[PDB]
Order: sequence, then structure tokens, then C-alpha cells
Amino acid sequence: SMPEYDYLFKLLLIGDSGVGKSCLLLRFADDTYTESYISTIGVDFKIRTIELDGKTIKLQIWDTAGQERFRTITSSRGAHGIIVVYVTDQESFNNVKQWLQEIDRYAENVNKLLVNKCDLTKVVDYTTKEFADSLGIPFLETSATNVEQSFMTMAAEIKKRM
Amino acid sequence: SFSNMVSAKKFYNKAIFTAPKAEVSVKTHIMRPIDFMLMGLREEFNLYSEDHLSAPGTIRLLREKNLLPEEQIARIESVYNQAMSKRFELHAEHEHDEMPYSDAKAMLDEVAKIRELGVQRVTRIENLENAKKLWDNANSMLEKGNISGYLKAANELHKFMKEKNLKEDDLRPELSDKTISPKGYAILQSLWGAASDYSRAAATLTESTVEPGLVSAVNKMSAFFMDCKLSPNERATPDPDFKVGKSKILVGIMQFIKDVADPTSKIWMHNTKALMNHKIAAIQKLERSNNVNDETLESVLSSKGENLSEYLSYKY
Repeated sequence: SMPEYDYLFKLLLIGDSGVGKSCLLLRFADDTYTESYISTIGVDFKIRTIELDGKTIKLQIWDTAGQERFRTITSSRGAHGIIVVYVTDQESFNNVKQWLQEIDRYAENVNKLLVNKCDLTKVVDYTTKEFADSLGIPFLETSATNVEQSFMTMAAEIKKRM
Repeated sequence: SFSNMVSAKKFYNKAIFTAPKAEVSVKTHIMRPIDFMLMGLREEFNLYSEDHLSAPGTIRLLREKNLLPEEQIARIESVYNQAMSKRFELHAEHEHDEMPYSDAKAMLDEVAKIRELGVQRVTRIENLENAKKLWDNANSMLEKGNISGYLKAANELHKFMKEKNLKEDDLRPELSDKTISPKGYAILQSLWGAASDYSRAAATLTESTVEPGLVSAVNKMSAFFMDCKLSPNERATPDPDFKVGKSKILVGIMQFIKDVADPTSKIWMHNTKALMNHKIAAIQKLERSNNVNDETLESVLSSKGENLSEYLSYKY
């Protein structure tokens, strides 16, 4: 409430490499800003602005750099919403099964949404919805504008919570 | 792996063999280079088959595993075959290993290309030897706890590989030699968590571009150092019995941002280096008493010096 946005929702994109995360944050724009050091390596987040109730809201998605190496859950506590991604992959759901639970136990007011397949070339079923409904988390198979609209809907649940 | 690529480049330098002065021996100028060129491709890629050890077998493997461009493999095949044919043709007459000059015109102009694949290969190996050093002192700075230097070295590592156009995959094989300490993983673990915190913490209603951006960039660099050693999704093994002070490492990240940020770089209304100092002082001040905790650090990580009375108290 103090440049070109009123509210600001920080979002975590928890997931391993080779899982197909990147194809969710494709309709999330990279941060236009640049200087010498940021240019050489880039960043681990994407930004997005939407009009909502006549007010500019900024989304900020964190593909936390190097989550892979550390799967010990302490409280890494700030985010307004956590998103866990896993489909053309056997162990992808099995590993996520342990994370999504150890997240639910240590969180709440925070939004949760479980997720898709990129490079379309599927061993996981639309229920195996069952694990997600067990803890109370919306599940979605995605990819499209369908995935961006799935975020602009989640960016309205936090608004109702404030 | 530990398959001395220092020898792979020995076999390649030996193949680089060189063109004739006009007068060309099929043994010394063609077949010998190729046989060393194949043993070079054997020691570079650790070419193993539970079934090498043959020239056609070695070629068969390269195609199987797309270890080299097809145009480049086929060229080695077409020349080794032509050499074979020539040695036979010459051992069946009258010098047995030496042929006339104009006959070898097309063959030698294809060997020259294989010599180009020679140098191109050797160069990248030499550039990899250097990248081994740079990573190795980064892990060495990490070993002795000096966070200032670790972040400086990991940056020098990264800068070199972009310059010499290298990837994380390229370095990983010849890093089977060294290891990251389990207590060294706990430092990286700390470094990772503080940065992950800081980056999100600094995304505020005042500003959510420059400061998180910078913090993430530090974290990606530490992650890049890690990627050089570890395969995708290969977990890190930290020592939870040894933990670095979160305030100490936060200052570390901060120091590093001071040094790499532009003199023109500004976070909201203040100069970046200046804000880093202010944030360094504030934490050092928390450290000086006994007030350093997650609540009290978060207040610093999230500040943009919007309280000018507070911000300007540090200057005067």
C-alpha cells in the first residue's frame, strides 16, 4: 500500500527438479528489474499483477532455489500460500506425499493447492484427488490459460481472508 | 570419473598426427592418430561395456549414448575404414605403409577436422581443470567457515563457467575426487535457509523487486555450487549437531551484496550498499546485546529504512 500495488501475496512453489514446475509459472512474468549481479544468475521468483475488487494485487511466486538439497521441515513461515507440484512420473507423487503432510502438520490461514505434465510425451490417476481430500487441499491436473486462471482464483481466497 | 582426463588429453595431444610438409604414411599420419583419438574418447567418457574394447565397438557406443555429434562420429568411421582399406591395398603391392601424395588428398582433409575435434576437446578439458580449482577453493573457504570468501569464490566459479561456456553437468564427473563435509552441508543448509527467509521477508509493501532479487541471486549461486557436485534431486547430508549462527551468516550475505551490487543500485529510497551497512549495524547491535531471534531479525530483514529518524541515527 506504499508503489503500483495495494496488497502483496507471497507464494511458495515447493517441488523437485524434473517435476514440471516451470510450465506453471509461464504466465508469471519475470521481474523486469536488472543489475550486474542479478543478470549473471537470475532469480528464483516470478511476479504478477491483477485487478481485484478494484485494487491492484501483486503475486510473487518462489521456486525456492535449492530446495532439492534440503527436505528437513522447520519453518521455511512467511508465505500467504503454499503450492506443491508433482504425473508422468512414479516417485513424484510418493515424495510429495511426505512433504504435503509435514507441511499440513506445521503451518492454518495459509492457502494450499496440490498439482500437471510438460513436454507431453502418465502413471498417476485422478484419485490415487484422494490423498489431497484426506488433508483438505484442492488438487488440479493442468497443462494453458487454465493454469493461470487457477492462480487468479487462488489470489481471491487470500483477499477474502483480509 | 577418476578416469584421469589428464590422460584423455594426453591421448588427444598425441593425436594432435599433424599435417605433412609435398611428398604421407598411412600408419603415422592417419591410423595412429585415430587409435589414440579413440582411446581419448574412451578415457574422457569412461567408455565401458561389460561385453570398448574394439574400434567398431567404441564407435557403436558413442552413437548409442549420443556422446558426440553424429556427423563427427561418422567422420571417424569413414576415415578409419578408408585407412584400413589403404593399408591392405599397399601391403598387397611392391612402400607397404607409405602412399603417394595426391591419393591422400581427400583423407587428410577429413583428418584435419578430427584434429579440430581434437583441440576443441582438449581446450574444454583444460577449462574444466581450472573450474575444478575454483570450485575446490570455494569448498575450502566453506571448510574454514569464512562465509565472505565462500560467496566470493562461488561467484568466481560461476563467472568462469559462463565465460568458458560450461554447465553443471560438465564439472560433476571430475568432482568425484572431492567431497563436501557433513558439517559443511550444515553451513550451506544455514546459508540456504537464511537466504530463503531474507528473500521472502524483504518482499514488502514498500519494495519487492531489488532486495529479494539480490538475495535470491546469492541463494542461486550457493545452489549452483551445490549443483556442480550433486546430481538432480540428490539430497544433501547435513550435520544438525553443528549449526552456524543465523545472525553471522545473514551479515555474510549482506557483506556479499554490498560488494556485488551497483553503486547506482538503490533499494526503495536508499542506496543498496548503504542499506546493507544499516542492516549490518542493526544486527551487530542485536548481537552485541542478546536480542537476536527470528522475530527481531525479521524486523531488520523487512525494513526499508522508511523510518528516517531511525535510519539517520546510524549516520550521525
